[PDB]
Amino acid sequence: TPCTAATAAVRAGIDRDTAYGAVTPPIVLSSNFSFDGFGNKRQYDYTRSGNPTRDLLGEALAELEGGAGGVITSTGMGAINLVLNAVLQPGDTLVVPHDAYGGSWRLFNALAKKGHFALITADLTVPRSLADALAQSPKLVLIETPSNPLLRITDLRFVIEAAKKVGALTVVDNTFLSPALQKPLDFGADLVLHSTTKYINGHSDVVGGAVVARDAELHQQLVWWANALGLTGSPFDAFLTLRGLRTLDARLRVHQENADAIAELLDGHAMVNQVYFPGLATHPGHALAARQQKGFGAMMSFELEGGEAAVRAFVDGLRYFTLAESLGGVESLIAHPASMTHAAMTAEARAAAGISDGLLRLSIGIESAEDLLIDLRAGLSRAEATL
Amino acid sequence: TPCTAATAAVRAGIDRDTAYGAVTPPIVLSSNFSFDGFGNKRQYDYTRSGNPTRDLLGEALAELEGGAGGVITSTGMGAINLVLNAVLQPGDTLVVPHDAYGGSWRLFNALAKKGHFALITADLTVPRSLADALAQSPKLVLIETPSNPLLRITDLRFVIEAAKKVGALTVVDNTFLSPALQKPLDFGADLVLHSTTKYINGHSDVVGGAVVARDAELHQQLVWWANALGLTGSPFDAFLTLRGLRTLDARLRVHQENADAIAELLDGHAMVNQVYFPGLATHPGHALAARQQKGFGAMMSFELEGGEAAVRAFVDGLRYFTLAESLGGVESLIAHPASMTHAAMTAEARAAAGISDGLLRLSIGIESAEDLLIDLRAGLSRAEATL
Amino acid sequence: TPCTAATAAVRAGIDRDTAYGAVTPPIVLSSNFSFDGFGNKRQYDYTRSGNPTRDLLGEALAELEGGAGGVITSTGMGAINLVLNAVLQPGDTLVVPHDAYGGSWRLFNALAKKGHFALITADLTVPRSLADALAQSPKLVLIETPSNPLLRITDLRFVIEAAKKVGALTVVDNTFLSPALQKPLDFGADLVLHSTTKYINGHSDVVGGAVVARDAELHQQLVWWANALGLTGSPFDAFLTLRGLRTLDARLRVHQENADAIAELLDGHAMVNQVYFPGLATHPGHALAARQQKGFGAMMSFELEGGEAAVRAFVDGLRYFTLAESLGGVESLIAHPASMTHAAMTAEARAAAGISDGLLRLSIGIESAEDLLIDLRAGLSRAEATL
Amino acid sequence: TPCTAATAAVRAGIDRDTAYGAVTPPIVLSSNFSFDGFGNKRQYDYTRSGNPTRDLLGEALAELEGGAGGVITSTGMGAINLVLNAVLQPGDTLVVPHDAYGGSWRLFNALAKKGHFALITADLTVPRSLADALAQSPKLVLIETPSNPLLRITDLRFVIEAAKKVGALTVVDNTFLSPALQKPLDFGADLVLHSTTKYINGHSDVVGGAVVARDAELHQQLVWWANALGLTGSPFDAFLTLRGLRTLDARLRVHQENADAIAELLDGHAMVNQVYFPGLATHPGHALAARQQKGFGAMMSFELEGGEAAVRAFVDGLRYFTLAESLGGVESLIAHPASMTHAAMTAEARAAAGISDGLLRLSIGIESAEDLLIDLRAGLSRAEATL
Ligand SMILES: Cc1ncc(CP(=O)(O)O)c(/C=N/[C@@H](CCSCC[C@H](N)C(=O)O)C(=O)O)c1O
Ligand SMILES: Cc1ncc(CP(=O)(O)O)c(/C=N/[C@@H](CCSCC[C@H](N)C(=O)O)C(=O)O)c1O
Ligand SMILES: Cc1ncc(CP(=O)(O)O)c(/C=N/[C@@H](CCSCC[C@H](N)C(=O)O)C(=O)O)c1O
Ligand SMILES: Cc1ncc(CP(=O)(O)O)c(/C=N/[C@@H](CCSCC[C@H](N)C(=O)O)C(=O)O)c1O
Repeated sequence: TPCTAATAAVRAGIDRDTAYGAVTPPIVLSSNFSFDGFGNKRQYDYTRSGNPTRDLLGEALAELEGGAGGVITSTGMGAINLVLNAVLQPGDTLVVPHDAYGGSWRLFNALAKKGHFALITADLTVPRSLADALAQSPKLVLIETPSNPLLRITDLRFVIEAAKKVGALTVVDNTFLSPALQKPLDFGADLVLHSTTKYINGHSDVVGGAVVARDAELHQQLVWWANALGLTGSPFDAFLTLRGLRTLDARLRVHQENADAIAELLDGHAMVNQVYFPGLATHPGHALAARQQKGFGAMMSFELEGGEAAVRAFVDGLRYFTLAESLGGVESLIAHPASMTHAAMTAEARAAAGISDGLLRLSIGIESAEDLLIDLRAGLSRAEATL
Repeated sequence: TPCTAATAAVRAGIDRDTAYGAVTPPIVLSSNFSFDGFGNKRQYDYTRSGNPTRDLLGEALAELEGGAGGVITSTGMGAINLVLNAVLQPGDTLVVPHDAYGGSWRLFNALAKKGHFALITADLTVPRSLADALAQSPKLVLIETPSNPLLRITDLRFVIEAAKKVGALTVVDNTFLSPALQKPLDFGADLVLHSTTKYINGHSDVVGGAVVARDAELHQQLVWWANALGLTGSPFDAFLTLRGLRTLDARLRVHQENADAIAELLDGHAMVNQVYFPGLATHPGHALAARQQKGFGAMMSFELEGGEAAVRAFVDGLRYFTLAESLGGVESLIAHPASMTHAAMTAEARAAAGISDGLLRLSIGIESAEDLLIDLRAGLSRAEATL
Repeated sequence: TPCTAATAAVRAGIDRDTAYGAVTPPIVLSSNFSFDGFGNKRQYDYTRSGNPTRDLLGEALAELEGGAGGVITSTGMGAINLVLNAVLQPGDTLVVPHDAYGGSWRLFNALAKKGHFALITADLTVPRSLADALAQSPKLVLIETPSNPLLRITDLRFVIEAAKKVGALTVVDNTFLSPALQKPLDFGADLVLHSTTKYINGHSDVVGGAVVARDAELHQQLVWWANALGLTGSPFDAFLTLRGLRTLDARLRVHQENADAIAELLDGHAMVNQVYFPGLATHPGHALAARQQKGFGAMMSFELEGGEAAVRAFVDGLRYFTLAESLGGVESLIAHPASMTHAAMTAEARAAAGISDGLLRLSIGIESAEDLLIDLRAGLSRAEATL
Repeated sequence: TPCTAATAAVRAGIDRDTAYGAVTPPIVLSSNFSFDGFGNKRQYDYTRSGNPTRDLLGEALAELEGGAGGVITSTGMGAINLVLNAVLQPGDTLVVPHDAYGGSWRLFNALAKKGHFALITADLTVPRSLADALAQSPKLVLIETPSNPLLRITDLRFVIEAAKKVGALTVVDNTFLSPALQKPLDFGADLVLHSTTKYINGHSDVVGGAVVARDAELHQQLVWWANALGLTGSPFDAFLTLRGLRTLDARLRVHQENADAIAELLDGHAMVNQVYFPGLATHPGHALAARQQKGFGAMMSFELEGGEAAVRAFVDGLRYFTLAESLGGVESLIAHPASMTHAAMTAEARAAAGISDGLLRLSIGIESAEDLLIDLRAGLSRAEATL
């Protein structure tokens, strides 16, 4: 029988050292590998092309996503970059979501201005906006679900089938939920990618990406382009990332416990105008998220009553929510997308996406529920004292 | 509120970098630190004496245990060696447990044979044996609870009060439960120590130790001795250990779920003569463990029916229990104490400990309970097929 | 005075830690950095965009090359990729050397097939071939000198001036000599780039790249593109790379001592048909290399008498020259460019470059001259025994 | 031929990976190694006992010193502690030098006060003081040559023969010259040890120690005791240390060049009362150093004219000599032994060592000789301006 996803993450590279029988995999930093006499390349030759420590992480994320293999890039942006270079050429069109990560928006828009591809920026949750984008015969559709930072939910089965009907490949950015909470390849997607910086690593001490292809042929094309462009990651970073992955299933139980308790505090608290969290029955996308996700996750964002003064008072004095970029760490974080995560967007693209100036995003960590709730209650008082 | 234990473990070193505001603490590998001009030592001078990355792990273990300070050593045995050198000299007597870790037994017996101290090896679970050791006016009593590998429960209240009445210091090896599950200092111990190699690091990729003193002055004596003897550990190892500590709570919730289910399978199974697990109501010590511990942990051992042939058949074919030394890893492990963890002991001292040639010890990981039970049931069949 | 290049390399990041006064710089792995309250970005925010450990290496290479700043990429190919994306768009033409690194050939040819730019492949050492390339109004000319693997020398001042006259930017791949042996920006080049994998790191345990721009504005454009494409390097790799740089000047004295003694053995030895080494007065490019370089380096290639049988016998039995890819490490290496480093080129592109099926390339390390010479003499005998 | 010292250091662990043929050795962090089925220990079982990455550094130091084996410890002081515990018991006498490292003095005086052994502190450069110590039938003599920080030269032939005639073991602290410049085991010492923190690592980013025994049985005793006491170091530190070792020869060529130039400046400069540097023909011990060493090294100390005010003015404004502890780094360093390296000693034991309150010690780096002399001349002016 096969093991579960949780077993496979915990045991990736365990007892797989033929040299010494090390239980925990050795770090192979070596740039280079000997040939076995003249003309006899071993399995590995050069670390930019292939490295065994990085391949343990690739093979582990491929097992977790149900793919034919994985490529580990220096950054998550690099994983998106790898997919655009492998799949697209001038004259091909790309469809992307309106409310994707601001750095995704930045790369799509910079590479389209150069004419590497034509860009259609669409709302993939509105059937009309989708059908108009697919009727332009795109080579590639990118889905980001749940979306950063408003947690809009796109219907994987629906969009993937509609993309296949017009001959488009699909790629899903699965960063916000990780493989442990969403498996886009199960619904027929061709590619899934991550910022490993987030949950997969879990300790905010690695920036990395991953791409997993369903098909062996498309995996080989990603290996070729990652080598030729020089986008592959450092073995040290793969080592820490693999170490991280071993606690992903354990981390996520505590994250989701904390996130449910915090959603219940923020939803119809008098100082809170709107919570965006797919776990609330009132959230547009809740029933989709409960169907295509194994849990509702631990990212959420919210709008305070009381304009900019309430935001400043809420944020200044948080002891357990560090005001910082990134997400998916064991440590709780808060960000202000307008000035931080989505500062790379124009004011116009933020307004089209529906990211206000008052929006705060929480990355809820694995600290004790009680300490996070006290911290958030004190912020809600500092905000109220602003009226 | 100060924070909970889980919050303190998650947040140790977080947002505590004055140079750049790094969220996650920088690794300070440097052997040396500049003076602030002639005659002005800064806080740090030299890594053997004091290092800030090491001191983040020291401070976090002191906070979790309730102590004045911590000293991080290169190994767990190094921690035991630090306490013996800081506290004892020739003419002092040390009391230790009969069923301690065999590497502990090896060090106690080697240093006693040199004349560094006189040794009394006693059953600290039995009032009689304890009172006969305390009648000899020891300088120091060492407690290991629960004990490796039979999980005997020493009564902390009882043994620490009786030792204080004869003027003895107490030290507890708290390796097997970690600070998250037992706090010997709350019972009045002078010292608690750990192999951080186990649950504190949690990833089987560091060997380390720590000692936490209740009292500031004994903490300064340990700092002095660790520096003089050169027993302090590496900043890189401290970074990995602090990183592992952040998931200690999350890991222990899965370790304990999995161990409660495996105990249920082995207790009363036709192929199991004996199970040693403090969480079983029929383990002597259950009621004690329920009151001095916050959980029953995830270490257990057991004796199969069917002699040597049953042991060999059980062990050959385990897929998810790696036959290896150590414990407290995310990865499940099995050991044969007689030929592995306790081979450092004489056949005689093992018989006095009541560690038999058939004993198997499990360190239960954080893999899916379903996989670990399928693996153990197939082992129990393979052993049954032996009769 | 400023210090010398050697002083600056040895002391890059020495005594620059404001937290503790650490003599050697801390490793800042953190993905993220706190804000200093709401709206107050610190100097660093996110490691893909900027990280202080990577910036020490950036700043050190910029100081060594005489530039406004340095960007550190995951790989050397990545550094080339960063320059092609920052500088070129469809319709711009690029001029590259005919005998550049085969991975450079692969990337140029793959992005030109996609139409990211038009490609002119020229012999930059032949005036006619250059003037015909420059008469086509290119946006960018890339020079690789000395060339891999034939050590062809291109006249930096000549080519850079001819490029400035038609409005072209120049970029020089300075991997083969490092900043310590050639400074292309001194001759007016706009950009210099390296595989830090080679001499700068020096220890074959990092794959990395660097790009240094003369002008502050072009440096800012590289920071922008490196962030948006996600091409930035791991801080751990920057740490090891900086540690490596500290011995570059010391390593290169022994490399060049060993290379001079090996060129003298190989040149007009009866089994050696041709040596390509810029230190020989007979080498096309010697007087140029003596003018525009501070030494002749430690890369060289050679052609044995006796066809494929002589190659196979020379290579099989080398004790001190490991048959592997890469170069610039303290360990001596040998490669066969046709089947290894230049296997990415078509047979047609190799023949146009003048890379035969018989060519061997040596990366001469810092072992004792005597042991390397014995190893090479025994290889020359095994080669002679095949006639 | 076997290879030279330089070749052995460069090539230690090169091409010695059976799993992938990694050129540079993998980092084996694992605490634990699997058994090959029930009852079959592999070569490695547990990192505290034995680790292959650590053993590559042990084996390379043994090869360089001509011994049977090496044991790598967490610190240099840990190496001294290992030897004291493996060899001595109460009733034994140890002879140590009057002018040893102050941390050595602290350990000897602390463990003698406990009664672990009787201590004789003697001037081993003076025949009379030596013979009076040897007339007491010591179990062990420790030599430190050259001595920290006055560079006194002990006669290895003389002291080791005199100690063998009374049945005493000898151990030499070879920290100050490294195996590349002195080999105590060629003179018949039983043991040689190092702070690997200094020249062997060479990059001021590891604290470590090593002990090499001439005889295979004493090496086995050191392995046993290091294991039992838990003094063994971290695999990560061994990896960095072996990495630094590879440039030991190249670094020492520059260190020695720079040190000969600085000795030339300080010897008979009008502001310099005394220089202690074995390479000066007038240093007592010159002729001995010339015969028993392969170079005079790069440690020196000196006494300025002009009392405390001259010291303070010399030290304030040094740009290239960091005021800090340690030595043997690529970075130049300056220490005040009385307030820094030797503050662990009493004013009396310093007076007996003849370490005055005016003494400054230089660790000369591999920066440009021209820069280090500009820095020192400006320091000498600043001190002159004081009269
Ligand atoms: C959904 C999604 N996909 C990709 C990524 C990529 P990676 O590893 O950081 O490269 C992310 C990352 N999101 C992050 C990173 C914010 S950093 C923005 C500031 C920086 N100064 C910049 O210019 O980029 C987030 O939403 O916090 C994501 O949410
Ligand atoms: C209760 C307890 N205290 C201390 C330690 C110390 P450390 O980090 O390994 O130094 C332990 C470790 N127990 C471990 C490690 C045992 S491995 C013994 C084999 C080795 N060949 C040897 O000779 O030592 C265990 O019981 O698995 C412990 O259980
Ligand atoms: C001159 C030059 N510029 C750039 C680089 C780039 P980097 O760090 O490896 O990414 C190099 C590297 N040269 C190297 C690397 C050869 S690895 C070839 C095999 C590999 N299987 C592949 O497909 O690429 C060399 O010439 O040895 C160079 O010589
Ligand atoms: C000759 C010699 N033997 C051993 C050592 C051992 P290790 O790696 O530091 O443990 C040394 C070290 N010399 C170093 C020691 C750094 S001084 C540290 C002062 C510190 N606050 C303390 O109390 O110890 C030196 O002389 O600079 C040596 O010179």
